[PDB]
Amino acid sequence: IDFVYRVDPNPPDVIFRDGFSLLGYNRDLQQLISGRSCAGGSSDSRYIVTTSDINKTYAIARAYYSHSKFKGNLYRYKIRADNNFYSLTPSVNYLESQGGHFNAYEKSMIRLQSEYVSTLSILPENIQKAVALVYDSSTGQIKDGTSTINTDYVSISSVSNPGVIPFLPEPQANTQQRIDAFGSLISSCFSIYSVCQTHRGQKTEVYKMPFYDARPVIQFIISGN
Amino acid sequence: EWTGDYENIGYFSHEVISEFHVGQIDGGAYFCIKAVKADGSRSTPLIACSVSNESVWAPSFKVLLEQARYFYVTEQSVRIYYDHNVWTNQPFVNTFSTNALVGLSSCSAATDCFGPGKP
Amino acid sequence: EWTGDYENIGYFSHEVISEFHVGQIDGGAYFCIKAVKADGSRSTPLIACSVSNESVWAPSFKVLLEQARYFYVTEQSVRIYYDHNVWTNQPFVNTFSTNALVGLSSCSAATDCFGPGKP
Amino acid sequence: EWTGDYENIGYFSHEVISEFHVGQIDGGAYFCIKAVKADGSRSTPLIACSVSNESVWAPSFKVLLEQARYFYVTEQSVRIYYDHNVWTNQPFVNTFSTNALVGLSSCSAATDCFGPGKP
Amino acid sequence: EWTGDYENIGYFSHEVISEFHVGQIDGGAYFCIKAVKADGSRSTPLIACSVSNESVWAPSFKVLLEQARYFYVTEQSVRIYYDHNVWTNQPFVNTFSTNALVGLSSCSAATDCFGPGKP
Amino acid sequence: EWTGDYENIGYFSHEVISEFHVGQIDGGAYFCIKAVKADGSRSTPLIACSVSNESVWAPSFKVLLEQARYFYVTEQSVRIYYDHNVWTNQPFVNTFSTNALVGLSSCSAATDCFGPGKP
Repeated sequence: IDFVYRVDPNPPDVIFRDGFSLLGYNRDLQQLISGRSCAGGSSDSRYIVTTSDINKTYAIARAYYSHSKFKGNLYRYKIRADNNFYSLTPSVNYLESQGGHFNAYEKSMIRLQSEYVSTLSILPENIQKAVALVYDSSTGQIKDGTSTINTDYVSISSVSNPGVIPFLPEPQANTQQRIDAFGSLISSCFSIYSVCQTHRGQKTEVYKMPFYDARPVIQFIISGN
Repeated sequence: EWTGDYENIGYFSHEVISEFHVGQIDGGAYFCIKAVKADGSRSTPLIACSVSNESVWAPSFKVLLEQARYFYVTEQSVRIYYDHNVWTNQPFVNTFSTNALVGLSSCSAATDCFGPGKP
Repeated sequence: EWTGDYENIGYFSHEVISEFHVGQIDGGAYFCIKAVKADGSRSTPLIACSVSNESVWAPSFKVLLEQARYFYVTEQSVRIYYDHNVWTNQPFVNTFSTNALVGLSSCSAATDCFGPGKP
Repeated sequence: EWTGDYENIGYFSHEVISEFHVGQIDGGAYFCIKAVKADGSRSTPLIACSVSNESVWAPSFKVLLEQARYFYVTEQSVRIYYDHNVWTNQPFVNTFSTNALVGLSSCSAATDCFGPGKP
Repeated sequence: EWTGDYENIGYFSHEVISEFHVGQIDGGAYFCIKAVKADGSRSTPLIACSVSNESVWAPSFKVLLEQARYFYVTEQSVRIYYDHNVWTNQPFVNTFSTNALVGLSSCSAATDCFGPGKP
Repeated sequence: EWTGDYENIGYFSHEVISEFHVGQIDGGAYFCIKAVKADGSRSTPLIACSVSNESVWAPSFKVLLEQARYFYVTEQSVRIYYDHNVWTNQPFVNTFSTNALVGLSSCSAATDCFGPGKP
């Protein structure tokens, strides 16, 4: 519910200077879970999606480090949730109230992905912890490396807003679309290229991700399989 | 014996399945669901466990199992039917309540919860 | 007797499965559906239940359970067939309907559906 | 018998399963699929059924049903094999087809289809 | 044979199934899980197999197989209950520990894990 | 007989299941998978089948299907095990390979695959 953790493969001296920001203008909510505005489709999200639990961060790190093509490092960043940080649950039922169509496939990935969305650029003043996630060749499990800690954090101790996302467009009826999750049922907004990763001209050229369809997999787990 | 008997069977409405234990007892598989109220939180968590090869509700084990998983993976406000005072194995009881699992009806908000009910 | 008998086995055109119930009736397991109109029109809900050990619609209980769950997770327009006047258990008929689930189509248009229908 | 017997078991490649239907004919259950080519060039769609207790292809009913459900939910361009002149029930043949679903092979590209094919 | 016998069988809490193996030994299907801590704290992993025709935990194989998959597909915290001296096949004990998967309980957050636990 | 008897059963690591296939040969519903290396440096794919009613690996069919389907819906580097020269049907071994899928590990790339490699 607070101090959401986001995985980015950038050294702290870059993120703590030029923090996460919006990669587009698509402010709709149905396409955020479906991964249409996050590195799989239009890729123009108005929200930056962060997990509220540490475990999904290790899930992301394991997913990215286990393809033999992710040349680079990784870093868990702790972000102090502000008023511009909305949980994904009390913004879906409301959309379902006005006529939204969020089926079980979409409804089953908010519990899986503890998604908190920021409708504003994540300024460096909110980042507190920068823990390096190293993929040691021994035992092949993600380990916390050096933990960069600096005084950029501002002591406000604000909590994520539990209301609805303002200015959210009208819900999209029907449209049973792809969900586009990567790794182990991780919604593809947590991927690096679901963010604004262009600081220099050639800053971060890492392999993006292979995104698979999640809803066949959700059908796999919910059914007797 | 019926899920909506409403005399031997009790029910708790608007209770999302929070935790899902699976194991084996006395030679038969079993699964217990711990569910708390979806709208906020009140009362005590409801622990209802279904055991195959035991009790009169064994035939509806699998049908409930893959349904509870559905109501677990897809967090849904459901109406859990339980048969209180069916389990006698005291080690089993001191962990999970005496309630069994006999019905799992999906429900939409506080309006018209599905499944059999009381007058 | 077949799912496509238009004289006996009726259907309800474009509908969406709203609710879902699972439970145990005398002898075995059962499940129930509360499909309403997909477009949102005002119509009597089609409460259709299938019992794993009752009527001639028992051998198709497992297929119907899985496909009703599939068309419930995906809120598709479905043409639900049902045999009428099947269940004789009176408490079952008060809380549910005599409609016995026999078939479940996958309507993907606004003028026709997959499956048999009245000429 | 085998789905690779191109002399009698035909097939159509690159056909996404568009419509689904489940029911029961006589004793056992059955499921039918309507498939239209993903390219959209074809006009007459393919209609392939499978009965759990009637055809020679009965033993492959549940597995092909699960594979059809997965290819339907994912909407993959899937090569579909079917046997011709199988059903003899006149209400059945005049409603879906005289075709029996026998094999569901996936196709990972617009010109790459896995499984048996005509030489 | 309960998965609450803290005297006879142990449990590892807050693990995540990292790697999943399936196969066939001695004529019966089996599945093994490699559970590591949901952190970098632990060093050695927990190898928890389950065979479908060996020892007293065979009846709960199919029920556990579906649950373990849910915790493998969704790499979530889970309490894994294991025995100690079940497997006697020398290549099997060499590759996989003698541990047998007897239970699988979902671990919500870090405050508690559902199911049996030492007080 | 075990997936990991490396003197008999071979394996290929870090292979992505490319294309699925389901059908029916003789009285059993076989399924076949085509796998290629995840890196992309491989030249020829591997075809692995798990005929349901034949060969000593028949009881693993039901566990090798739903696993492989998963490793198909999510393209993930796995270690596929195969027993060379299992099938006999000549049309089966021209269209497909002559080796039988016996086990399906789960690799985390590099060289870490959970299973009985023993090189």
